[PDB]
Amino acid sequence: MTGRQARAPLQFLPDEARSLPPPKLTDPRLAYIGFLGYCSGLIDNAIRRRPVLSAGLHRQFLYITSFVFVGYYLLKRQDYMYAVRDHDMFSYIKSHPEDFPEKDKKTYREVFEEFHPVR
Amino acid sequence: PGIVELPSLEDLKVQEVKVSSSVLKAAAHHYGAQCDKPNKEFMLCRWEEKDPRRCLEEGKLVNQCALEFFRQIKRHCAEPFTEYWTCIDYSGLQLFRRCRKEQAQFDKCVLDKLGWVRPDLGELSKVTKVKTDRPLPENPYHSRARPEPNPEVEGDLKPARHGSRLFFWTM
Amino acid sequence: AKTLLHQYWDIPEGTECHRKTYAATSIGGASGLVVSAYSVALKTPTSFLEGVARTGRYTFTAAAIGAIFGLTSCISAQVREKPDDPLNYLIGGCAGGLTLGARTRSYGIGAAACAYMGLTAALVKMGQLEGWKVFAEPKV
Amino acid sequence: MMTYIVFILSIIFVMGFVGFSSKPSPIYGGLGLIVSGGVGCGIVLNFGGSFLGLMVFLIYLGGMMVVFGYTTAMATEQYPSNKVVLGTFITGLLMEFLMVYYVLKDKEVEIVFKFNGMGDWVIYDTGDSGFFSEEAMGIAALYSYGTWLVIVTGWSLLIGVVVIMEITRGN
Amino acid sequence: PFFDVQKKLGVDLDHWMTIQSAEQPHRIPARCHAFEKEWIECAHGIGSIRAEKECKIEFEDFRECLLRQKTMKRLNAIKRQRDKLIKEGKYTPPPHHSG
Amino acid sequence: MNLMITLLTNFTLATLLVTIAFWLPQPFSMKFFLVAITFLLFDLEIALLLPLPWASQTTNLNTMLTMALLLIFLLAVSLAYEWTQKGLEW
Amino acid sequence: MSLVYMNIMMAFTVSLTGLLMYRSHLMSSLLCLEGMMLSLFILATLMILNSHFTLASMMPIILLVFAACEAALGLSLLVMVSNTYGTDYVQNLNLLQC
Amino acid sequence: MNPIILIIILMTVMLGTIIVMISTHWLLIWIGFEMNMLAIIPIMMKKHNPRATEASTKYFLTQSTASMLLMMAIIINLMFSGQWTVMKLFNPMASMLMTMALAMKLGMAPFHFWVPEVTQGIPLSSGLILLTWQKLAPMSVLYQILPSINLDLILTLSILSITIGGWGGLNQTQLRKIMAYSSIAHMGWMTAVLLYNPTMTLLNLIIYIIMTSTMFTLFMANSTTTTLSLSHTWNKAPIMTILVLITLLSMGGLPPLSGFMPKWMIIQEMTKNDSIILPTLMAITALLNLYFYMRLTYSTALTMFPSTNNMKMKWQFPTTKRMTLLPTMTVLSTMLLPLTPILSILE
Repeated sequence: MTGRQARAPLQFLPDEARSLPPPKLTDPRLAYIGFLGYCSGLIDNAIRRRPVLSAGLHRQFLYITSFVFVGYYLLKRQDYMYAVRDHDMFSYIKSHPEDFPEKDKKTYREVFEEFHPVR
Repeated sequence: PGIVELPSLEDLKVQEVKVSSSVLKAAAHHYGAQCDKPNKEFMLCRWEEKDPRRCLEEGKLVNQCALEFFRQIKRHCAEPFTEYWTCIDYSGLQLFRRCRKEQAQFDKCVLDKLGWVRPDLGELSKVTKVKTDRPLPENPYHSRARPEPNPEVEGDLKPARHGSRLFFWTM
Repeated sequence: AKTLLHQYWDIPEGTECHRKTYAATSIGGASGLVVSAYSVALKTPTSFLEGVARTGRYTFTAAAIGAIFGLTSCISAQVREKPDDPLNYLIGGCAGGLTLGARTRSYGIGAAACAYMGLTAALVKMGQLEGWKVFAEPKV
Repeated sequence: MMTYIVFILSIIFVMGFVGFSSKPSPIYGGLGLIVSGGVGCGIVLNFGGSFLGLMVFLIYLGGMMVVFGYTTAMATEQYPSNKVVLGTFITGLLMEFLMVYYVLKDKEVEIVFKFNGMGDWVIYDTGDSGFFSEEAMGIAALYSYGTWLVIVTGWSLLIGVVVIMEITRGN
Repeated sequence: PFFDVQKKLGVDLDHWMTIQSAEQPHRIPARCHAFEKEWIECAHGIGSIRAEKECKIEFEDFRECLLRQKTMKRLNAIKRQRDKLIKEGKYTPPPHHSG
Repeated sequence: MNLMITLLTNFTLATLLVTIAFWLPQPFSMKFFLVAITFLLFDLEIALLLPLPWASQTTNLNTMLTMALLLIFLLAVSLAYEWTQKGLEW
Repeated sequence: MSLVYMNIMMAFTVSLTGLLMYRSHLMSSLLCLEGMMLSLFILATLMILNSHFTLASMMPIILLVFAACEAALGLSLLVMVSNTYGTDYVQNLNLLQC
Repeated sequence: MNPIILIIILMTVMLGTIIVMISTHWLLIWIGFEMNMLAIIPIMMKKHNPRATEASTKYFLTQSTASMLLMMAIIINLMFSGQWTVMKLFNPMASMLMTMALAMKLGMAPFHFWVPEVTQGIPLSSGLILLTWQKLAPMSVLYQILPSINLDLILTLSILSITIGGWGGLNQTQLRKIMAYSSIAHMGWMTAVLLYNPTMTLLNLIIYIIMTSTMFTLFMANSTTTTLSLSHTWNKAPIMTILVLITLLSMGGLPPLSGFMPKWMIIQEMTKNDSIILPTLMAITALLNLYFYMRLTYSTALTMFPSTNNMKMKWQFPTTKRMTLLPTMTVLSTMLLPLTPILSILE
């Protein structure tokens, strides 16, 4: 799928993106990103021979902060992209009733399907 | 497809001003003064319709105006107008600073005997109004209509419908 | 090229025969010239007679495989009188692989070529029979 | 000495490209590219061509083939024609003779095109009021409108200078 | 990807080298000015697919302004016909300078 | 073709002079290369400069002054760079 | 179709085949690259002149100056190869096998 | 080399690639490609061995003829309907010449003969920067000019590049040639889905660039040319071994790991069309180019080759290489599996 109003330049978060619900505090995806940041600081201790779980606690706090921040912005952009996809889908549904006909519900009193037994 | 609509040979007979080039170049400024008032009709016709085979009556009009002007300068002073343009003729491309004293002589002739102040610089410029009799044309670029407009997508956006709607990672 | 592969597949198969074998020999000559052109570009034969010999060998073998494929195609289509199966071209691909092994004069290569060329030829006719487009929709 | 002089100078042009695409010694190659550049200058001046074709002449026939012949003189020796070189020259002359013969005695020659085969006095201007030789005022832009283009061009040449000195032992 | 800082900063630094009919430094046209103006106005608010299937007539008019292919084909046919009938000899030609 | 007539007459008369003069009596250094490429790059920058006297009659004069000074200034920076950084030394 | 364009495109194919097949010296290859450059220059210049494409008539000279400094870089690379070797053949480059 | 000069050359590589990204004029795209070449030439020959000199010669010749054939395609575009807008082209012949020009620009099957030769005789930093920016620079252009390309061009080059980077690749222990054949196979993948949904192509470009940065950073952490040197890296340090394991398996693309995500989405938005036999052929060849990854892993971290002493000497010195950014790129490149709906972060 393509832009869809790249006219209207790049615009990392549009001004229409302040109508969607934001990602809340302690949402599990950014909790996973914080766990990944903790593991990143831990392997950062592990590359050089500095000891694990200690003597790098400011780096742990730094990597947690930075990754949770970046993941928060990307979660907001992700929610906006799914919202604009759903609204464009429903707009093209409502725009042309001629090509998407309503399937009248043939209930199972009259729908015929064969049997083909497994013995 | 479509054929052109050429004018006839009956409109293609104006008394052509079969004069030479240096005399026509030296006789330019006072021709801009006395005549060249009703040929901006022709200029506005040419720039409101990009179509000669249509503005040719005004071409016949500027042709007869220039011939009338050269008749009027032919009958009266100067006959040393001939001396002035043959003084300016053989000087390569005709610089007007070449034969300046005889330019003053021709100006003094035409001023003291006929009138016709020379247009000072820069008065052969300075964008000029013109009224006509014909009404101004519409859409001379003969084209069709602008075929389809894009329906402009507006309206305040809903949130996502049941998440990504991919395989999984719902919400 | 599209024109001669279209000439090959335009024949009802079916029997409109020996035009099938002529088109298959044209396919073989073209493919042999392709692969021989890459080989003579990437070998420097020295002498040039060796280069002409290698290109002639490649074109001759690919044209022979195409000819034998078309011959047993036509014969199996006339005999079985059932133009819809891929089993006839399975026989075709195995015959082409066997004669590839004959013209390279080793037999294990001929056996593996029988198996793989038979499977690919059955798949080609089978995909033409159901209808699987060349390379694309390219729509969505 | 006649109408198809643009076509004939194009024949000598493609002959020159064949004449150094046959791979001679590179000073003969520089000679062939100088002759080809001179007749290409002739072609573009036949289209007129007032500035750009005299402008290429200082760069390629003024600054580039000089250094190509310089580097031919200082780097390679080639101290002593051959079958392959002159045979490719023969086949190139044969291909040009065949193409121009089929242009001459037929309608059109198609590689995959439709080249309407006759000499080009068409198309050309219908004697407009040029007055400034439109190439001249076109290239007399680039300093009002040309903000970005000349900046990145000069910047690329500066980076070319530092690249050349680095590869030839910067600093 | 293609980005849009060109539109975002408000400096249209590269849109003037782009087409004809943008304002030349002296206000002169090209050879096919009006054909461009009507073609651009035909295919402006358009999603470049009904541009392919709807503005075809004016696009072909613009292309034959730009190259003049079939007009030269007609003129060349006239030249070849003129050559073969002067080879025939009927009406030793008064289409040049006189009757 | 008028200057082509002049070129033809000069070329033919020169060939007449030469052929009637002839039928009648009977390693390298990098320093060689740096100056030529320096010529080439500054000559291309001359090619960028030289439409300046074409351009000096427009309605944008301060900008023309600024970018013309920018072109000669860049050329001077290149000159002074290869000047200071032992580009032309012996 | 302005018939000369056919000859200049055929001249482009001449210079392109001369760029691709080349026997001994890299200098002939680089000079045929320059010939290809001249071909594009002339072809585009005749097009822009007959179009009266007068606004953006920068293409001939700017295409020229850019691909000229490309040829300058090629000259420096050929000088470096000829400096670290005896000659500048296509041969004596068969080291670093693919 | 001066560090100021290297910062300048990096600035000009970034300038050329950003000019390729940002411009709308054809001359500016050609200038960006040429300036990218001119700047990337002295990153190679960073030492003065003749290997890098011959590699730079081959690279310059192929890159310059690709640039000039691109200019040929543009001047054909203005021989037809002529304007300098990066849009739909106006000739199948011009689009053919242009896509073959870009196929020479970035690693394709008829044109891949310079890639292992240019990567073998150069150091690791030059190979990293050439793979990253010389596989990033044409993708923007192809993303632009996709709506006027005959599909058989792109699809033929993609299929043949995937199978050549597969089959060529079972024979080299030169690690630069291994990574180059991997680059050919992945560029075939990243070009294949250009005419269906280019979001997949650009996401695959991001994932491939991050993976190759991880791999070359692991090789720059301890200078190796062969697999036996990697067995010595097994002896001297254990964490590099499990990194080689995870990054080689993510080049292999297995569904627990993040290298599988670019394959799977390609197969999805390819098979929503009527293309099924082409996905199963491409993914069989994706099974093929895992084998040299797997024998490399067998050589590095799982079996163990006999070692040489003076590794006893190298025990007394702890590691002191600087990594540019290894661990962030590693866990961004390998644990990215549950972030598949960061697909739509791109368009």
